[PDB]
Amino acid sequence: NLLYDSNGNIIGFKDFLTNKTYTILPCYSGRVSAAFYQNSSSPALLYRNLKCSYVLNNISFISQPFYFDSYLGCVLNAVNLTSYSVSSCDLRMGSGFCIDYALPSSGSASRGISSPYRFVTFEPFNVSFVNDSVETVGGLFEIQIPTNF
Amino acid sequence: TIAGHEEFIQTSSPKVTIDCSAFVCSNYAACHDLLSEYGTFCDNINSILNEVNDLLDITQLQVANALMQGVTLSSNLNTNLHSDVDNIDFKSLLGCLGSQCGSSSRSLLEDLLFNKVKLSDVGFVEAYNNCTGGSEIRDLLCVQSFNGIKVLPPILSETQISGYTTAATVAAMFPPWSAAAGVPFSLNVQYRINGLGVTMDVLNKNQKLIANAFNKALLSIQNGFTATNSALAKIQSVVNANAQALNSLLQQLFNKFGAISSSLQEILSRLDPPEAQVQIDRLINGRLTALNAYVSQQLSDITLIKAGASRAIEKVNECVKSQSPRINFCGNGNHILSLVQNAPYGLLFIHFSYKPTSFKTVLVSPGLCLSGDRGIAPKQGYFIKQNDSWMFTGSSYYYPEPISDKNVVFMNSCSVNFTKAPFIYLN
Amino acid sequence: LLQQLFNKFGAISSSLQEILSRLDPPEAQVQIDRLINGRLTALNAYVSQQLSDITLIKAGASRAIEKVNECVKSQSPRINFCGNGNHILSLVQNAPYGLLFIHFSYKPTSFKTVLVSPGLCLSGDRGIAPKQGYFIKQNDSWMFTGSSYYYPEPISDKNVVFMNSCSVNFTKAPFIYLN
Amino acid sequence: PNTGVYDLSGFTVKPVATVYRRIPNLPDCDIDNWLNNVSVPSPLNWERRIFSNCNFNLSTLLRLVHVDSFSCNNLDKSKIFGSCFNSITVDKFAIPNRR
Amino acid sequence: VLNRVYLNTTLLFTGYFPKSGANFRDLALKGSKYLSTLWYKPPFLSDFNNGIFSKVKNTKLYVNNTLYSEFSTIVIGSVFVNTSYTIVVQPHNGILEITACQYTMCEYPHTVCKSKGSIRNESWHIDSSEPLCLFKKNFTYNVSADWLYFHFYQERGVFYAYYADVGMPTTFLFSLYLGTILSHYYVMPLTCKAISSNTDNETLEYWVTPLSRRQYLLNFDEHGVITNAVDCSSSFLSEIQCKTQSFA
Ligand SMILES: *[C@@H]1O[C@H](CO)[C@@H](O[C@@H]2O[C@H](CO)[C@@H](O)[C@H](O)[C@H]2NC(C)=O)[C@H](O)[C@H]1NC(C)=O
Ligand SMILES: *[C@@H]1O[C@H](CO)[C@@H](O[C@@H]2O[C@H](CO)[C@@H](O)[C@H](O)[C@H]2NC(C)=O)[C@H](O)[C@H]1NC(C)=O
Ligand SMILES: *[C@@H]1O[C@H](CO)[C@@H](O[C@@H]2O[C@H](CO)[C@@H](O)[C@H](O)[C@H]2NC(C)=O)[C@H](O)[C@H]1NC(C)=O
Ligand SMILES: *[C@@H]1O[C@H](CO)[C@@H](O[C@@H]2O[C@H](CO)[C@@H](O)[C@H](O)[C@H]2NC(C)=O)[C@H](O)[C@H]1NC(C)=O
Ligand SMILES: *[C@@H]1O[C@H](CO)[C@@H](O)[C@H](O)[C@H]1NC(C)=O
Ligand SMILES: *[C@@H]1O[C@H](CO)[C@@H](O)[C@H](O)[C@H]1NC(C)=O
Ligand SMILES: *[C@@H]1O[C@H](CO)[C@@H](O)[C@H](O)[C@H]1NC(C)=O
Ligand SMILES: *[C@@H]1O[C@H](CO)[C@@H](O)[C@H](O)[C@H]1NC(C)=O
Ligand SMILES: *[C@@H]1O[C@H](CO)[C@@H](O)[C@H](O)[C@H]1NC(C)=O
Ligand SMILES: *[C@@H]1O[C@H](CO)[C@@H](O)[C@H](O)[C@H]1NC(C)=O
Ligand SMILES: *[C@@H]1O[C@H](CO)[C@@H](O)[C@H](O)[C@H]1NC(C)=O
Ligand SMILES: *[C@@H]1O[C@H](CO)[C@@H](O)[C@H](O)[C@H]1NC(C)=O
Ligand SMILES: *[C@@H]1O[C@H](CO)[C@@H](O)[C@H](O)[C@H]1NC(C)=O
Ligand SMILES: *[C@@H]1O[C@H](CO)[C@@H](O)[C@H](O)[C@H]1NC(C)=O
Ligand SMILES: *[C@@H]1O[C@H](CO)[C@@H](O)[C@H](O)[C@H]1NC(C)=O
Ligand SMILES: *[C@@H]1O[C@H](CO)[C@@H](O)[C@H](O)[C@H]1NC(C)=O
Ligand SMILES: *[C@@H]1O[C@H](CO)[C@@H](O)[C@H](O)[C@H]1NC(C)=O
Repeated sequence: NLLYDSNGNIIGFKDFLTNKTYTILPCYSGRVSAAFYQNSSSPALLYRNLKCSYVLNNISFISQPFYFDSYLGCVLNAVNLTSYSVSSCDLRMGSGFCIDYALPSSGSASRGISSPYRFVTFEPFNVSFVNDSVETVGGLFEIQIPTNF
Repeated sequence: TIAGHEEFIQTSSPKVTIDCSAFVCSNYAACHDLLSEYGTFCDNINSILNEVNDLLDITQLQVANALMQGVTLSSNLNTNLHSDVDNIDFKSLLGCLGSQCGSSSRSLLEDLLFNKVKLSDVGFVEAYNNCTGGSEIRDLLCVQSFNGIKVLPPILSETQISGYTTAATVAAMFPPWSAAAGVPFSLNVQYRINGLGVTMDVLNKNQKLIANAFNKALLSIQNGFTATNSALAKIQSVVNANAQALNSLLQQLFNKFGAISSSLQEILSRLDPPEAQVQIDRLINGRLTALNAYVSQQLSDITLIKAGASRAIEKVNECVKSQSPRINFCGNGNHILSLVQNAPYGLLFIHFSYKPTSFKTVLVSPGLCLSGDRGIAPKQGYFIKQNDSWMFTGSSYYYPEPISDKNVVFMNSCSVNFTKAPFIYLN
Repeated sequence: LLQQLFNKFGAISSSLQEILSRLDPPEAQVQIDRLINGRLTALNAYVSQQLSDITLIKAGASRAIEKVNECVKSQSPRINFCGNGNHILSLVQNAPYGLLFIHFSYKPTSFKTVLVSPGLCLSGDRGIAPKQGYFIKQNDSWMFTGSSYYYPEPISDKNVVFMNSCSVNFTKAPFIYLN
Repeated sequence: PNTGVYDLSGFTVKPVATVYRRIPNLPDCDIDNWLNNVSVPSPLNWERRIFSNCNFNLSTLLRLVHVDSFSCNNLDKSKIFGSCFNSITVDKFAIPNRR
Repeated sequence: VLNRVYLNTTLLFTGYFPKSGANFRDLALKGSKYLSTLWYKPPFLSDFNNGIFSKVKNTKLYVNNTLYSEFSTIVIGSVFVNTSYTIVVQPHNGILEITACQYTMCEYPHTVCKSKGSIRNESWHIDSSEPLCLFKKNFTYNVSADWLYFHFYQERGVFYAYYADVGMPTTFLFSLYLGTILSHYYVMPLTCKAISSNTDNETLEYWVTPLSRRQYLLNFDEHGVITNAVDCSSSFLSEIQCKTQSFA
């Protein structure tokens, strides 16, 4: 009536009174990554490798107006803005993603609520680009030579 | 002919993070209240591992800076149209480049590399996504992550590093030529083969042979990752060493260390609070000892990984992005050039080499004493006799040619064992 | 490391005065033994961390010795070793626990679009290639310019490398017989 | 505090329901009827009874016998009061007064 | 193991096992009419130290094209008198009668195949007084089985019996508290009539080997069946197999 593993823990059982067989899993255990910018009221929260249905039902019952799902997991109190990019970042989440902080300043504020944490893309390096052609312009190549230094 | 061989250098490792109180005293308030008397034991372990993972992020940024620094590309560059120069095919080496692609691809060399390694930086994310539910019944990584042991992603994606190596590879092929010394790729190949002692007449006459030798060398690279490639073995030893150490750390949660049980549930359902503490204290001491030893081993292995990353940055700067006058640094002598590719936890380098196939036995002289008591010595070559006349030959390809001022170095006197030659006032 | 003298390590206190004047000599040994094992474990962990920091500091010191010998005291024919390319020289200064290097680079400030050839085919089917520069075509006449500055100058023997054949994509120019 | 990323053990999960399974209308073990018996063995021929697949409780037993002393070992008395066991083996004999 | 299931795993388990590379002994005797006194001697009367593993050949006789299962009966005890308890395991063509009583055992006991009876009657005891029995039970096995396996061991006053008829690993049959230590066993000679070489060419087999407490590595497939086993201290390859916890 018991199913063990080789380390010696019970992972399943067959019921005596109903003959219904079950597998047991541990309850979910983890920590939360908090991206905190200075002088603000609350962090932005990342639950790694969790869908937001699981988070909003089975973990966190306090209300969260800003939430979305992402490649890293469930992101609370942040805005999905991954089309935007940034070259420097001090809140780096992993796999080429970042958290930016932008206040709704008094020139362009909104009276409705907003999340000042954005979930953006991190790209630290680049190439310089030139407009010239990669093929021969009639036998010759087009290059850019400095005239002053 | 032209030979070609591959080389893996490790520049990173999986970034382990450990929840120390959920490893030691998982869920039980008796254990947590006993553990609070060891002071700052879990804070020290968390700070050491955060320091290790910060060093890992710094070396990944140094590698990407070395790959990207100084390269200038044309804005009209589109690797769907341009993947070929001077009869040499680069299509299996390039990812995707251009303003109309979507920068989320690797080359097929990197596809073949990342499809024999399960636990790369994307295999950990997709294995951890399947722990709420098991997705079959159970898996060792989820048993580790429910006990406070988890691998975190690197700060840059592997498709980002694939874009960096694609930019580095295409800066050698197109007309700024910012990594082929400012000249086109086949011309650069010719000047490096000339720099070992092969004359230019041979290299202009055998240009298509050189291009097909390069194509064959690349294709023989491409069908080689087959269960005895030492680069694939060296890559998989990284992943196997990480999985072995994490499983050995998880096996410490089932030792007794001289207590009555390894389980905290079995001790707190059999004994009173004054006597359960004596048993819990032994488990706490054993598990803190095991965490201490794991952190010491991680601290020793980060130094080896930093040494490897410095060696790879030096190889990128002096074998791929330029060509150094250091003999025997990359390759083995008769080295021509290198290319670079993204690999799991490091880089793959492709070194191309000049290689002789047939030989001839020649009699040679190292110096000629001419009349006027002058001497000449040959300049990367030897002097030979052909039809009783002295001639020059280069040292790496047998081809007689007339003695000239571009062949020799002159001296106002001559050595004692220089061969006497009064017949020379030649070209 | 100083804050480990205030941990109890599962004993009753962290003060040896609070154990020697409160318990029995057969009984104080049990508590003093726990304090000893805790403090010795903490000392071993500190000594392991220092023995690992000294290897990273030695790797940095070997690299600084290299930059003193090959960028400051002389100049190697390497590229991208000191600085970041286009590098002229370096100077060195003392700093707390180390050295400060000052690197100097050539920096272009304005640019020009030119059309270049990578080598020329001359009469007699000879070839010339440019020696750190390009062949440009000014006033329907082939001249040489250097790579990192724009200055058209004549073609000579201190300007080109010679070869007794030409490549298949060298530009045909039979009207050239300069110095 | 400063800008940065932190790993927090926040409030994550609670156990909500319980599950409780037993097998019903099992007999009584009748430990006291064997303990409080007229025929009492000697220490030289001590006796044993095995009890399994039945119910018991320690309140009725420890008030239906004339309890002089009761002390457990590698156990605790409050840890019996809801537990199940695979079997219970009870052995008995009458004491020589000096020994 | 008791009520546990293990699935696709190796297991390091220490139990009451035979030593790998040791020696069985076929102890089944047989006689048509006569019985020698050498059959009841310490060559055949062995020791019960911790227990025995036994491998039994179920012979399948035919009377009127009717299949009769048969093998020998085993008797465990210390002095085999009526002031001491003896255990007797005896088959009855699909019924295994196991008793543990205070018997009055004969000097030269034997059993008799009841299909084709012998010259002598079956007489391993004579007990007119119906003696004290701590245990008496009947179990049923497979009549169409070719091999039956038994573990009989003792520990801390208790006697444990395991058996199998389908497959090689055994399952738990019973236990019995004794308070004493069993020291000897015996396999009885089966005085039959027609089983011999001159008749239909059948044989009696009862292979016995001792048991001890030792560690094995066991292999469990997707049905929870023990497919493979290795004694960890039998050779050097077995040391490597138990040190790697691996069969390859
Ligand atoms: C679960 O399965 C077992 C199968 O044995 C059922 O137990 C049997 O119930 C019948 C009731 O008439 C008894 O005669 C048998 O002796 C029982 N078998 C055993 C091994 O005890 C049991 O009833 C099933 N439960 C349900 C809810 O169907
Ligand atoms: C006390 O023990 C005696 C035996 O020592 C019990 O007597 C047994 O009673 C049962 C049921 O009546 C009989 O089946 C046994 O044969 C009796 N044994 C003997 C040796 O005669 C007696 O029942 C026990 N007392 C109580 C209250 O149960
Ligand atoms: C402990 O067990 C005893 C059994 O000996 C329980 O007593 C029984 O209680 C039921 C309920 O009325 C009666 O029908 C039985 O006749 C009782 N048996 C005896 C021998 O008196 C007792 O209830 C249990 N204690 C608790 C707290 O549940
Ligand atoms: C076990 O089975 C055997 C055989 O089926 C039973 O022995 C029979 O017992 C009856 C009544 O005592 C006799 O009439 C038969 O002659 C016996 N047959 C043999 C072959 O001896 C025995 O009674 C059973 N025992 C139990 C406890 O069930
Ligand atoms: C930022 O900090 C200053 C002082 O530290 C404080 O006056 C100000 O209100 C803070 N900003 C917000 C949005 O709270
Ligand atoms: C999550 O919560 C919902 C609603 O409370 C419930 O129906 C569901 O079964 C829960 N799932 C888990 C895995 O706890
Ligand atoms: C997040 O935003 C990107 C574009 O910014 C969009 O393509 C993606 O579907 C969004 N994902 C979610 C879960 O909202
Ligand atoms: C390229 O990188 C530089 C680095 O500072 C950055 O300023 C610039 O915005 C980047 N351009 C694009 C198009 O990403
Ligand atoms: C640069 O390219 C654009 C194409 O987007 C073209 O319109 C423009 O004329 C080009 N400029 C120069 C200076 O070539
Ligand atoms: C070069 O630049 C400097 C400052 O930008 C300027 O003063 C000078 O005139 C320039 N020289 C030429 C030749 O354009
Ligand atoms: C030479 O130029 C032609 C035309 O541009 C091109 O097709 C060919 O590939 C080139 N070959 C080499 C070796 O440069
Ligand atoms: C994760 O689960 C999906 C199904 O939800 C499955 O297709 C995929 O193979 C699993 N990945 C791993 C690494 O087990
Ligand atoms: C049985 O165990 C092996 C060993 O890991 C495994 O490869 C196989 O998938 C398992 N069988 C099933 C049905 O999971
Ligand atoms: C077998 O059949 C014969 C008659 O052909 C009969 O005499 C004999 O008793 C039978 N055997 C049994 C065991 O009934
Ligand atoms: C076997 O038992 C029967 C029944 O009492 C008896 O008649 C016969 O003589 C016995 N056999 C011997 C050899 O005594
Ligand atoms: C066990 O008995 C059943 C039916 O009696 C039969 O189908 C099966 O083959 C038997 N197994 C063995 C090993 O004799
Ligand atoms: C029994 O074995 C003997 C031994 O040689 C043989 O001669 C005889 O034919 C066999 N009989 C049968 C029925 O198999």
